[PDB]
Amino acid sequence: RPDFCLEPPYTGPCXARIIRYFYNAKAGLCQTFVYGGCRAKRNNFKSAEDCMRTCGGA
Amino acid sequence: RPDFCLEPPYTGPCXARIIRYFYNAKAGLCQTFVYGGCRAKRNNFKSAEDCMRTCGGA
Amino acid sequence: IVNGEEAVPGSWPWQVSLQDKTGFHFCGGSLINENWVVTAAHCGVTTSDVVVAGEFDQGSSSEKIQKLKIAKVFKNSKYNSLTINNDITLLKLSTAASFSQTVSAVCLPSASDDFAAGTTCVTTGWGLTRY
Amino acid sequence: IVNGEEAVPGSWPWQVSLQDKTGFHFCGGSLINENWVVTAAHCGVTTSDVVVAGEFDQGSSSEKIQKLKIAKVFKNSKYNSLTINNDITLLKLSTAASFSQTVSAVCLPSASDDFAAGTTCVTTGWGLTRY
Amino acid sequence: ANTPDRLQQASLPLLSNTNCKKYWGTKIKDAMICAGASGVSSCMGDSGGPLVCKKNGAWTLVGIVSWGSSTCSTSTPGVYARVTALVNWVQQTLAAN
Amino acid sequence: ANTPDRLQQASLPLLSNTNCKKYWGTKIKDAMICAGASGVSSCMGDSGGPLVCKKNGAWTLVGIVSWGSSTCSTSTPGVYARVTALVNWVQQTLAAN
Amino acid sequence: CGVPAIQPVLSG
Amino acid sequence: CGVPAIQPVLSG
Repeated sequence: RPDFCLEPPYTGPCXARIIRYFYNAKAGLCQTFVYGGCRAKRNNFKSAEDCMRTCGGA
Repeated sequence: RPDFCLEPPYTGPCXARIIRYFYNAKAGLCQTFVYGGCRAKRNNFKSAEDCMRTCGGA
Repeated sequence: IVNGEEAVPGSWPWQVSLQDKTGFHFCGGSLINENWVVTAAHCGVTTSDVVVAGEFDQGSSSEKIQKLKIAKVFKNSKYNSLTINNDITLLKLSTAASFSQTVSAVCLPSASDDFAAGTTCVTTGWGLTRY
Repeated sequence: IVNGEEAVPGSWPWQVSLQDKTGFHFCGGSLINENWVVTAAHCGVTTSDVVVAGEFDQGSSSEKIQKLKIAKVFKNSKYNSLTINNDITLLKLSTAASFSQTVSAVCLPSASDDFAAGTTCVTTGWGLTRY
Repeated sequence: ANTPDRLQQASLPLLSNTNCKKYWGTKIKDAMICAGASGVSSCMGDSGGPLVCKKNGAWTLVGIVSWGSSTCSTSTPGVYARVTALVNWVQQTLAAN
Repeated sequence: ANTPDRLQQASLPLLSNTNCKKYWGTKIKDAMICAGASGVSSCMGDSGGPLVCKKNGAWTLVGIVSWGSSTCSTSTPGVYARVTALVNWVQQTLAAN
Repeated sequence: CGVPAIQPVLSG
Repeated sequence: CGVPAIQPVLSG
């Protein structure tokens, strides 16, 4: 899977509180986190399904 | 909100690896966890939306 | 707000809470008249989100709030998602807010107004009080 | 399996992996012929899940497997969701598995078979090796 | 943790119902069979897979991974759906479908 | 890790662009205004809310909460959408709709 | 606009 | 049934 799947979730500098999904390679599945609203990294998805289709098994 | 929303997630005794959602009151949103497939507690939902409609803000 | 303080209830009557369809607060905004809220473009508001006016305590189920549906979202087309410049969006409400003791509009400046460095101003919100 | 060991690849050819539509493994099962898998009722399989036959290394994107669609799920109607008794479900495949060196069926017992206490048996799967 | 990539196996003994019930008491029902408590344990992701024993040289499905210790302890009996108690239902379902 | 239930407020000074750029350099653009670095900070969930200044008995929207320190540090400038630079677009949008 | 019916009270 | 084409190897 892409290496970006292994990066920790990134909240970024904006001050929103937006629920997104990231792949947690230690757990082996996608998890929610709070995204600040700008400058998303690639391990940042709007649904668990998108996240698991892109990063599942990394 | 219902107090069952404050209970930690419960994997139970069965040995499946089923993705479910639980409300995490410390974070204020629903998170994924691995459910064993039987004997679910009530803080155990099939989607983030069900979870947040039932426990959001607890 | 980190190291802020609790507001007097209702004393910021233009402050709205932007929430998703389950009631989850993701951003603030300000009423500028009975039909329009201004907020940030990076909040990513859509017409499935709702404007909650008149709120003080988001943990109180008995507070008298106005949940207002959003008819149309007007993100400034110059919002720069790399530099964050021009970070403003307008929300047109599908039903007007009802102005009252706890719900009313903030004033807007003119483009030529000058607000001097060092002026003491105020910001409000339900954001984290600790990171 | 905690404190088990790696299997010889392909040496348990009835072992299947039950996966959701994204490829996430949530349960095992066993082929009993080319058209049917037996698994546990508490796995909660639906016709949106898939049966993956012929697998050894789930982290090998190159390994040759059969992803098989499920036509119908037959949960034993006496499965007791309180006591966990009668924990069995059958899956009818919409397309037959193609049997091969690495894909074939386990035998089924007769209802009267006695398997004595202390018999050494074997269990297999991709479950956690550490809780 | 996360699951292993590669298929695992373990050998383990069948337990008598009496010895299984010394730990699990009345939670052991008539379509359950116990195995293990022997230094290995089924765990999350194993459910629904096989417990096989040889019968006249051929591997035969005796159990289906079902439930057990909530921490997958290797010193307590694992519980499996008892296939001999359920195979008449298996054959009827196949015959009708 | 969770937001306050009850609405918060903070007083804080507007900063000159020159003082703001001493920390943020060229990240400060022409439709941004800085405030704070004064012992308070906006933080996640505050975005889109108001920065108001009061003159002649009335409160006027001068900034919109936008971005800042990624740990909400109270000693660095908070950055706000500068409403004077954007209010012509506001009025045009209202007039057309 | 801009004049709350409930006056804000700010420490300071 | 029950006879793998690839024989298992079990440490026992």
